[PDB]
Amino acid sequence: NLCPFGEVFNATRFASVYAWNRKRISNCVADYSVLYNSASFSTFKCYGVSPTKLNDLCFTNVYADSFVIRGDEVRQIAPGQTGKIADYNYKLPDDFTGCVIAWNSNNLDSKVYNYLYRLFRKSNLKPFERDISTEIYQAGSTPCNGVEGFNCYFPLQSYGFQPTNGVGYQPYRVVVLSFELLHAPATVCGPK
Amino acid sequence: QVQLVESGGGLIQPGGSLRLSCAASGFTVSSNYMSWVRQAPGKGLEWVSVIYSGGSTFYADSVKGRFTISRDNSKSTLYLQMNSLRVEDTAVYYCARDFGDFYFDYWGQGTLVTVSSASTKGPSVFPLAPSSGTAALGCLVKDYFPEPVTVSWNSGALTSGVHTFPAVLQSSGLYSLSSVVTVPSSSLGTQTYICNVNHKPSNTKVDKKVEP
Amino acid sequence: EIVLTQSPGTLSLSPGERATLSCRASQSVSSYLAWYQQKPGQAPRLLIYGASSRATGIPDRFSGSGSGTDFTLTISRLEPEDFAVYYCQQYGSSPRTFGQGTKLEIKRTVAAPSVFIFPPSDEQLKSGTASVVCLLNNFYPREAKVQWKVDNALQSGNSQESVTEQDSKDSTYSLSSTLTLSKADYEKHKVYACEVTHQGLSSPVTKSFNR
Amino acid sequence: DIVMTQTPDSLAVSLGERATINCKSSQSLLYSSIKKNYLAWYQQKPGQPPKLLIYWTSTRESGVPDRFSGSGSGTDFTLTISSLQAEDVAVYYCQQYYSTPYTFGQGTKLEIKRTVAAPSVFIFPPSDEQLKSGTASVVCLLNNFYPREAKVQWKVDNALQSGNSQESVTEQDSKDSTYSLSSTLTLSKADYEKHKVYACEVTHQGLSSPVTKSFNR
Amino acid sequence: EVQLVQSGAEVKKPGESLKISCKGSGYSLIMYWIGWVRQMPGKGLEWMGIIYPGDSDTRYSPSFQGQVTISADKSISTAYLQWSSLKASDTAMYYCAGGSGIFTPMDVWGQGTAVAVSSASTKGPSVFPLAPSSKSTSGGTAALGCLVKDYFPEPVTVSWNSGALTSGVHTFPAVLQSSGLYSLSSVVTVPSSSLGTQTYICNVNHKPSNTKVDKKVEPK
Ligand SMILES: *[C@@H]1O[C@H](CO)[C@@H](O[C@@H]2O[C@H](CO)[C@@H](O[C@@H]3O[C@H](CO)[C@@H](O)[C@H](O)[C@@H]3O)[C@H](O)[C@H]2NC(C)=O)[C@H](O)[C@H]1NC(C)=O
Repeated sequence: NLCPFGEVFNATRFASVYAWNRKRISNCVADYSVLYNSASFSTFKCYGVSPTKLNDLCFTNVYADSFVIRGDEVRQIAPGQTGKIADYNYKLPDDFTGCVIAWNSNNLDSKVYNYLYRLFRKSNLKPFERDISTEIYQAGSTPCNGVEGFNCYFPLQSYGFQPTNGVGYQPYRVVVLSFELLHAPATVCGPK
Repeated sequence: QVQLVESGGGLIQPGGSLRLSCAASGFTVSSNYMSWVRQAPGKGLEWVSVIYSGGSTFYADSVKGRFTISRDNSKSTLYLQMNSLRVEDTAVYYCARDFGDFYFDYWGQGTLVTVSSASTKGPSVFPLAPSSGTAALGCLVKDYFPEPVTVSWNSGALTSGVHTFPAVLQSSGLYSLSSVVTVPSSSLGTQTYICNVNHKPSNTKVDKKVEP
Repeated sequence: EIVLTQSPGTLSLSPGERATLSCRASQSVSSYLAWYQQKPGQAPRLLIYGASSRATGIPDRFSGSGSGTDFTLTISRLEPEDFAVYYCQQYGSSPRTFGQGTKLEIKRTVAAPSVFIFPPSDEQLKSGTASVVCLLNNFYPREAKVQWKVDNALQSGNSQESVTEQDSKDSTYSLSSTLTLSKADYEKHKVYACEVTHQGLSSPVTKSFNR
Repeated sequence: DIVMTQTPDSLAVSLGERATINCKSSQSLLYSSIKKNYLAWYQQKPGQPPKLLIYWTSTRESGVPDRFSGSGSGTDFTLTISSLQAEDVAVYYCQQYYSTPYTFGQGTKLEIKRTVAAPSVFIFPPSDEQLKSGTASVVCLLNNFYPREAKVQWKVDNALQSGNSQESVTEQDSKDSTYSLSSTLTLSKADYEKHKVYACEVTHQGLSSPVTKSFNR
Repeated sequence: EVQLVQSGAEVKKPGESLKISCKGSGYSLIMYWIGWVRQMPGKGLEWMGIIYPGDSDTRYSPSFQGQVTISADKSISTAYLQWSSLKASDTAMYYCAGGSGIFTPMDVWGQGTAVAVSSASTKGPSVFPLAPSSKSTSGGTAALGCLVKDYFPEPVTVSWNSGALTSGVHTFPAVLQSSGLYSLSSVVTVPSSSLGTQTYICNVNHKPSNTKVDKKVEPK
């Protein structure tokens, strides 16, 4: 009765950051030792939780968020951060209580392309908000009528993700673990 | 059509404050990326700051903690508040519409920001009388600070043969300039030639006749 | 940060030829480059974005090329208005940076300079300072030597030179050399001469006046 | 910055008795999303780095014995030891990690409450080898006493001494739960030769009257 | 599990620069945030700062902002604490503590690095006997010891009969004298009937000065 963390971390293909996947985790036991003993990850930053002691606590619900960004943009996956990814694609709350895990995936997500991110938006995303709109972004006063042109921009932009790029430009698969305890039956326990 | 007009540049003491403005037309300022780019005299282009469509602001290291970028939707204007100004900040500041924090598809005409402990001085105009075919004459605009100085001949009527040299700083810290025109040798005496010199930083207007 | 190196520093070409400008980067930027044209006395104008795509209203003569760390801007069929400073800007890694630029000059036929000399005005002499101005008008190429000789004595350390841009009509340069002296120093000499050495002159030309 | 205050500064309870240490915070340490107070308890043995015992005010570190237990909520927290053992003698700190900067408590010194024991007092005149160097040192030893609180006064020919003595106290002994104190009187050779009687006076809870040890030079 | 190993003890003059290190090993290192805790002699724990080695996310306490510099080198799993100009008031023991997150208790601690900032120079100790007498004998038990005085820097190791005599031995903590030097005394309780049969020798070793003294204490 183990939690399906493998289906998230070891997924064959990840979602674009503007359309980040979220996996609800409940009514299961999780051996986090696999996650926190690994050497594949390049960054594993936790806020308000201790991953090395995650095997001795029960949460009510755990959310796993999956997406792909650039190496330069990994720092934007953190509370109180600003930038195109944080403002327009994926935003963490200031009181975030969870772990942010990222690793280089230049071998899996770079071709000698399809991952996208939102480039234009009127206002910043609220924390844990998902926006998949493809409506033509109206940069002027004239309505766009859903066609690209002057003062009418497509809101999404495609990453490069080519094997010859620098490390900061290479794709990085990111999994964000969200933990909530609250006052409720805690049905997500460790191997305790 | 897109328009970008800037204002607010001028002479300012080191450590002082200055606010530049950039009125924009042809697009919505609040829905676009906006950036300020400055070019030092004789140098290249340097990115200063950017404001996102959502409102996030970013600044360069050389201006972080001192400059502040902002927008006024009601006035359709972009601002750059420059505080704790330094002599190294002296540059021509451009207003550029930014496409997705990548490149600048539209630029403003630019405004000059001069930071110096020197004080504003009006220019003195002297004639360059023609010698005794084709003859040449001009005016000398010397000992003014700061830039710029606009020179015209016969209130804009004379444009052919106009050569206004770029200002050169002198050892005294004051700029000097010469503007000359070539004219037929038979029109010296029948046609009066007057150079119009205007120095906006000192509110000086000089109309100097020249004659042999 | 990231440094963009632009080769050459300057380049002079005749109308109707091909311009090849090169931009090199310290790190890989993967086609995230833009090219700008800045005529004198004006703001930069966007030419090419994405290192290959042309901006709106840009004629077909302009064409970008390259990727990674090496980029090339090619402009063919040069017109009398296509000569200015060109910059490359990368937008892959923050902060965004520019290049030092590449001056572009229109090559034409050699024209000998017209040399004039102007004594200081009587109005200026009342202020206690005398300025002597020597004019080199409508000459190509830009390189020229101007020497101030006072009573056949070479004068150094009190002259400044200013050069205009190329004329839009004749593609010619103009130079001014100004000699600054005090009024007392000005009255101690009789002959003020200006000698000009230029390619269009078989021998140096000297213009002089007596106080 | 959050302020952590502990009561008491020092505590003595016997072997097997219960030890209670309080810790009051100036601000609530309760995370809203994870409803556990972000308070920790640390133990620091003499000469040892601090050791984490309890986190989230009730959860114990792996290997921490059952005798340790934490409680409290809001701004008041308590650390309790059920059966005190001689190995538990250390200094205990409460630390909050609710927000940066981290702040510790002042610490609580925990000792073993044993029976009252009067000190054994010995005095040592300066050795002749030291006297040739031009300085005389007189050492008074207070050996195997409890409680730690004791007073030592140096009187030379019935004249009180000031500014020329220093004290050193050993840690609580691991088996007899006693303390030892040494007080050293340091004088120049010439000033040492001008006097005859050097007395060490000791005051302690286990002494009915002050004990004086003295010698004649 | 992660263990932290720190650099050795440091003795410096005022005004010099110091850089101590804290290197960790074991799996799950890329989780642990490394902080620095200062403990002045006879005082409590002071939290100086914290850094995450992965991206050098450094946060300082307001009391230590600008006084020290905290850096890291994730290629060797090592964190650093640096002073530009040491002061005499920086004499303290410095621990590095690790926790698998920020706003998380620190579970792994280093052994501690002792730093002494003084104008004093290295000097060997002088050892003098504390001879037994009737003034140091009672209950059939006699008291004797040695006086280790005027040495710099710490530590000095004192042994009785080459480590054979340990019962009843009390080595007092060092006391910093007004001259900038340290003084120490070690005493032992022995039966009063062994003062003639047994010979008692105190072994004083001051490795920083490379000084070794074996002083015999005899009744006088
Ligand atoms: C996702 O896939 C990774 C591999 O890409 C899986 O990691 C592997 O997990 C197994 C346990 O099911 C590890 O085996 C054990 O590992 C430990 C640590 O080295 C060792 O002590 C044991 O003897 C045993 O080999 C295996 O090493 C590990 N491999 C890697 C490369 O990390 C992982 O389980 C999958 N699922 C998740 C949720 O990550």
